[PDB]
Amino acid sequence: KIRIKLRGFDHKTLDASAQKIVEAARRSGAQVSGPIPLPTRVRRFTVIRGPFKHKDSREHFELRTHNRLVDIINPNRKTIEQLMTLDLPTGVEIEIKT
Amino acid sequence: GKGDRRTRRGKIWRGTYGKYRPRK
Amino acid sequence: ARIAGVEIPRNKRVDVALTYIYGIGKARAKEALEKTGINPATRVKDLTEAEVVRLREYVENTWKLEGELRAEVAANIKRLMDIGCYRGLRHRRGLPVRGQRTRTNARTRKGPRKTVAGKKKAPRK
Amino acid sequence: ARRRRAEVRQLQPDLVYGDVLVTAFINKIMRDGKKNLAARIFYDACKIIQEKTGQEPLKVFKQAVENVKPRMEVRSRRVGGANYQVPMEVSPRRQQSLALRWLVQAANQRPERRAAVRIAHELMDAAEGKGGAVKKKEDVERMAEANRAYAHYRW
Amino acid sequence: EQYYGTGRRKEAVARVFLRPGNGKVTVNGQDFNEYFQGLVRAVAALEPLRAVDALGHFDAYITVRGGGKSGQIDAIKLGIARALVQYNPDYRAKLKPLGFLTRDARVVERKKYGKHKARRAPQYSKR
Amino acid sequence: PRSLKKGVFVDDHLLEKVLELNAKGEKRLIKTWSRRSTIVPEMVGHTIAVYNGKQHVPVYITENMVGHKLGEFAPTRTYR
Amino acid sequence: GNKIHPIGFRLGITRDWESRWYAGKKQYRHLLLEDQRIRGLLEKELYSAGLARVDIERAADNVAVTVHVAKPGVVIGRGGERIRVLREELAKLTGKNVALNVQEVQNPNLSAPLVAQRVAEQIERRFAVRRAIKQAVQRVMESGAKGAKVIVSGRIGGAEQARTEWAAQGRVPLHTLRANIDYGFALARTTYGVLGVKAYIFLGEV
Amino acid sequence: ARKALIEKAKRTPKFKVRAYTRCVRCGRARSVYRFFGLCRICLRELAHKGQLPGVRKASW
RNA sequence: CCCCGCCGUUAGUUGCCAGCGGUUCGGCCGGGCACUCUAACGGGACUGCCCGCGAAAGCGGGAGGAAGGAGGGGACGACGUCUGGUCAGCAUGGCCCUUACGGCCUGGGCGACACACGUGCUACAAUGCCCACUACAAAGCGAUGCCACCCGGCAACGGGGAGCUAAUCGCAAAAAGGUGGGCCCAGUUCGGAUUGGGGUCUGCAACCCGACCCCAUGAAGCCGGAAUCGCUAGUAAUCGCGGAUCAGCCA
Ligand SMILES: [Mg+2]
Ligand SMILES: [Mg+2]
Ligand SMILES: [Mg+2]
Ligand SMILES: [Mg+2]
Ligand SMILES: [Mg+2]
Ligand SMILES: [Mg+2]
Ligand SMILES: [Mg+2]
Ligand SMILES: [Mg+2]
Ligand SMILES: [Mg+2]
Ligand SMILES: [Mg+2]
Ligand SMILES: [Zn+2]
Repeated sequence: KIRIKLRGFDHKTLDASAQKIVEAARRSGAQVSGPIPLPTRVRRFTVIRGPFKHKDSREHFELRTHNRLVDIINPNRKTIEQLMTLDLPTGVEIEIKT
Repeated sequence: GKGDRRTRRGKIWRGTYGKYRPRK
Repeated sequence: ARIAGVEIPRNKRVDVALTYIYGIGKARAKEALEKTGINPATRVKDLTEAEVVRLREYVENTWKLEGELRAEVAANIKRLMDIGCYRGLRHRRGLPVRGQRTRTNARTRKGPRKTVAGKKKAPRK
Repeated sequence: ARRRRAEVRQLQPDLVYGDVLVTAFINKIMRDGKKNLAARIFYDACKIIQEKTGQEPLKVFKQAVENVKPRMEVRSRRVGGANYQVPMEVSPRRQQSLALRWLVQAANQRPERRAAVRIAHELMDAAEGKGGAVKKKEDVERMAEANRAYAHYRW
Repeated sequence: EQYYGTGRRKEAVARVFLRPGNGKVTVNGQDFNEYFQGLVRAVAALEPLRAVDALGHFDAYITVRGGGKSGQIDAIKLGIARALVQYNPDYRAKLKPLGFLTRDARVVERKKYGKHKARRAPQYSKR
Repeated sequence: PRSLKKGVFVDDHLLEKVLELNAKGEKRLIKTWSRRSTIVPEMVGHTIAVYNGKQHVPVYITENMVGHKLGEFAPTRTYR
Repeated sequence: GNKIHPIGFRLGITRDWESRWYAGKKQYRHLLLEDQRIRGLLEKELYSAGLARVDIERAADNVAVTVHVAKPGVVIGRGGERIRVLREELAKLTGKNVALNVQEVQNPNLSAPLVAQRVAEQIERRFAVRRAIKQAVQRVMESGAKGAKVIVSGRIGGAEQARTEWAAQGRVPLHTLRANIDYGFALARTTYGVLGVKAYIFLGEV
Repeated sequence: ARKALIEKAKRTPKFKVRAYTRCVRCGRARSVYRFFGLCRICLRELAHKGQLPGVRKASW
């Protein structure tokens, strides 16, 4: 029951790096509950294209944030003894509850 | 009409609540 | 009939009828029917004289109604006309009083349009 | 339509008479996409065509349409002089549309309060050869025949 | 034990479980008409059965989630048609030419900028 | 139909000024720029010169006006 | 009036973000501001290094600049006695321990911000624009490269009526995304007003 | 704007309800998307230089 | 490249009279992921198949298919034009001000009204208005916050106070719709302008110049001259919901 919500701006660098946080085995060294899709949250900016008048111009900007879950049962400290320097995603941010 | 402040319809439009459209 | 001074509203539902009185509306109608116990629905012509009295005795003896209102309102306005008040001035000129715009769109207080000339030397208008 | 011929859209059939003339008619009653009460009107009007005439409404309805379909109509043509009411044939697809419309418009000039009433009474009068719709029809063919002199600019 | 098809329509999804029997239909823990009460179109969600002669040969338990009632009415008409075909694949040639098997791609069109309303162009003057 | 729920705001640099003009006499003309300030009963009698954007104006405060606002008597705009 | 930004148009594919970290809504705002004072310090001091892009990555509080330059010399200095003054000027404003790097941009003639920077430089030294441009296209078109383009705006020649001088060869397919087209823009303050220099460099497809 | 009007810098701005935003990048006081502290132009310029992470072009 | 349409692989603190057990009959609990869904990655459409015309490209039609010839919507705007727009977003040459063309305040103005137009809103009603009950959305936003649920209050709202860094709590009611009831053709139970009065909130501060609530008031308007605008299908038309900016708000 180590709950670890993982989010960032790039879905390739999440699912890849949440795949990396499954390493006592696929289900043969701990347990594992599969990385959970968990919906994304899309903040949107719309902006008048030119600098002056031209009300009806406009161009749309979004900033999507994708979130994954993981969740492991049997929080044995042997397997935990992998969360040392074992990473490589930069613009991912990590959260941990139990 | 949506212009009569003291109707149901009229409250919904102005996104308010009151005597003529209680909250819950 | 004769529920407020001179006010004879007839033949409609009693709650509608009372609104034919001056200081009386959808609200005070609903109210004065509750507080005197008369069914809203009954037609005015189908009313016990004993009920028309409990009405009159209430409505007439419980709010400023008819001319007795129109009187106060009129002197209520002259009141802020006598003093220098800003709303008084607006009343005096006959312009909006609740901070509305007057460049366009003041017709209801201004009255019908007093149209004037357009140009002396300019484009087509 | 500058290119292709624009095909007629095939409407689905009626739910109570299996007829696509009926769906055409319920559509022209419908305003603002309120289709529910448009049926709710037409069908209510249908159970007034029996409760006043033993014949079942579906014949009375299609009988009424037939009296309103026009056989000739004018449509103004620009000429090297001015404008000319020119009498034309009326494609059978356009007779359909013209009669259904005029029915629902004449129905709502009627002074009856409930709407189903208006449609019923208009459906009956039409089927009976009178009522407002059949005027603006005998009224159209009139002009087609009144401008027979120009029936030689037939587009 | 039963027979199943999904079926969607314009942001509305139907879950159609067919069981054998009488004809009795229950959407969202409610009788058919308890739900679609007095909506002239409702009867049409069952046209798959009405055209395979299955009137009173099947019961149906349905849950529907999304959009509005007229869209749900179509999503059911698929769910019923789809379950009826994993029940009997020979039913297609019966059912396909009526189209009941074609999910209606028609969806609300997006709102564009400088329009009022996805196509409704704002009104202009002097031209 | 106006507001200020409990507190009845009155600009106080003027208030300490007027209250202190009631140890004795009532100075003719008081130069305020706080038209923002509610009138109170303890102002009857004096003469306050409210600004304008352009000029102080001799607003003889009576008692008919004990509730209003100072800027309600210094009209801002000039019209015909 | 037309025509997007070819980078802003590809930021999802065949080009990535000049700073690629993450933050909630309480932080993003400031991280960006700092993020930009970095680029502003790094573009005044490091001008003569000839820097193309300035990548920033943040993570556990920290930072991580990766200054891409043409001649990594002038950022290193005497054995290292320059890259530490900057790494210290940085961690000054960034109270968060910065981690400077240097990436060898081989080929100054294939990174568009450089190509453009160069042409704008000549313009301030009063060079021949028409030629300046035609040359840079060549200098780029030789150094590998499937196509390239260069635009100077106007006041070409101190001319009183602003012009626009052009020049491009090979393919430069702006409307195709499968492209990979570095874009660079150089300003060119001159004695008589400014001039804009845009460099386009198409290099490979998929 | 006027450089003197980046007296928005008044971390003590007397009454609180005089606070106002201003684009951190070009001073622009109007249309100042507060998630970014950037105004509507600076917002688009930076977005095209890829310098706001995770900020794509939107379309649907 | 994105989104929407059918299908799969992976994925089960959202989803279930699927199938069982337990029921405070709430997916509530045990339980399972099959389904719906969530979001990553694939498949799938190519005029490939069929008949007809064609020299070919293709055109017509027919199968099968969720979809058939560009399936539907976006992003995307060539060499150039308008000496178009913008020195007030930002840069920038030149020119000018330099105890003032710079700066700080407090008050006013940008909201002035005899008029004229653009864009809109709300209407002129019965396919309607009102009240009660009852049902189906998508997309969003929230901890100087969203505020369930209680108490005062006709109400705005005050007091109190749970959950929620949020597929998990809240904004949240969707509204047209459906059942019942009222109105009865009327300037009306249509319309809600105007004005009088009393009040809540945000803010140092609501006179000029705020929104909201309640009482009274209840204007013009009975479908609009000449003219003129939009839209070809989930489109118009109509119905509500959300967000950016933002103390609050003239939306
Ligand atoms: Mg605009
Ligand atoms: Mg009303
Ligand atoms: Mg516009
Ligand atoms: Mg400046
Ligand atoms: Mg502010
Ligand atoms: Mg293209
Ligand atoms: Mg100009
Ligand atoms: Mg203005
Ligand atoms: Mg009428
Ligand atoms: Mg079109
Ligand atoms: Zn800015």
